[PDB]
Amino acid sequence: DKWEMERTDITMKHKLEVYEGVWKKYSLTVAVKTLMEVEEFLKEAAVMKEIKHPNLVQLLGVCTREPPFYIITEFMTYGNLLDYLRECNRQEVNAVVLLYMATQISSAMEYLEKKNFIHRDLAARNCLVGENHLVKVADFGLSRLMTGDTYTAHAGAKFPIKWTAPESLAYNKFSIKSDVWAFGVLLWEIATYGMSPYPGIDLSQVYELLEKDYRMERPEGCPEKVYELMRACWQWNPSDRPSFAEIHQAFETMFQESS
Repeated sequence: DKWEMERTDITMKHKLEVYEGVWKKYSLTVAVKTLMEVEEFLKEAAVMKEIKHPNLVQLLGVCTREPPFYIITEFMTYGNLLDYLRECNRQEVNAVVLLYMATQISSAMEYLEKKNFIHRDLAARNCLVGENHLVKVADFGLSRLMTGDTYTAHAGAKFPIKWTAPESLAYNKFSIKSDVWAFGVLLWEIATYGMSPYPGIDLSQVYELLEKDYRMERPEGCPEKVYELMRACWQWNPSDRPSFAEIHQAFETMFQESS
């Protein structure tokens, strides 16, 4: 395999099983993860070989000959978007930046939508931040749509409820429209600067509240056009949610208008 590489070619710098390392022959700073369900992680890593986008965490190499196994990706200097938003200078990370980050995420998601991929865990915590408000979506659990629009997770799989769409909670069914729902919650996260969704709401009551058309309030300072998009993402019927092509077009327009 072109992706297979020499384990001695990576030097470990700092623990962040996931380390900050150096691809010595390229003098490049990388992120290396060291590996029962180990073979599942390598299958998930094999998916990453097929995708290439400026807003998706780049797979660079893999070590699958001897234990422990290495998975090598590009290194994202500022960590995850959740911790970033909470710890930032909001005077620097303003409305325009909030708009730029959503354009970057919807761009990544329009690509996956077109290439028939499913994310299944879209949250600010699974978005990585580079320098100058660069956002790349974490792509370490993608499911390819082999047949049909809908993926069915195995019975008895637990999900992050506050981000999971109603049909996914009720029937374990996942689609790009279920990623459109999770994207809406991520917009709320960006708009609130990493605040927890459905604040104070008992997890075991979220599904029944969504059934009766309960939706999160519009954050303070959140543009009406962006809340409308959040609300359009949270339609009960997956068919009624916009495409990621529709979402990215609206955000690219709003970020261009903002300039």
